[PDB]
Amino acid sequence: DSVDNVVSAKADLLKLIEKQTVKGEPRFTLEQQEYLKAQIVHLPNQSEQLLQCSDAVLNDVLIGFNLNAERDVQAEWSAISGLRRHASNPEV
Amino acid sequence: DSVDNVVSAKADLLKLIEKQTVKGEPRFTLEQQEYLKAQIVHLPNQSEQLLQCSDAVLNDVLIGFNLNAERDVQAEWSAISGLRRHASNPEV
DNA sequence: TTATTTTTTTT
DNA sequence: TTATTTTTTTT
Repeated sequence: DSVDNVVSAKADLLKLIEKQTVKGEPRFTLEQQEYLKAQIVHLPNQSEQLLQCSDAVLNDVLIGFNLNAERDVQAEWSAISGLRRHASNPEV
Repeated sequence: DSVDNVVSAKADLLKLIEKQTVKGEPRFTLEQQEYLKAQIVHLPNQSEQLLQCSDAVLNDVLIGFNLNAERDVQAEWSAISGLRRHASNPEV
């Protein structure tokens, strides 16, 4: 039901992949551990999903789909790209 | 056409009401000057009109029309009442 | 051929 | 009679 537990449980799973040991030796090699962690995905609500994406990624997406060109996207994304930097205020 | 000139012209009119002199004496008494300035009004766009209103005034309005009671108003007005304090960022 | 930067307000 | 504080996501 709760986001706080979805994220907590996901982190515990990654931790378990890190530190699970059998006969006293760590169960997975590093390439293996990166493999399993690759398979897990987490799906927040849309707004938080956006705010997770770094500016480089989203700019890359805008370029790749040439959506960098049209005005409404650029104005909107500029405003959002800004507020991040002062999201420390809960009101922001 | 331009807001910068509407506000500039209004301020010049108030200044003229202040300092217009006839035969070397100031044309209007203080109660007169407050009278004329009472008659002038200025009508910005809606958003700036809101941001001019002090929190006390808008809270008084919300109370007088009991709109203080309903949730959407309070959430929205709280958010706006906040951002003002950090409107120094143009992005905000 | 001609050859840019622009304002305002509301939904 | 019974007697509150609550989460999440999208439009």
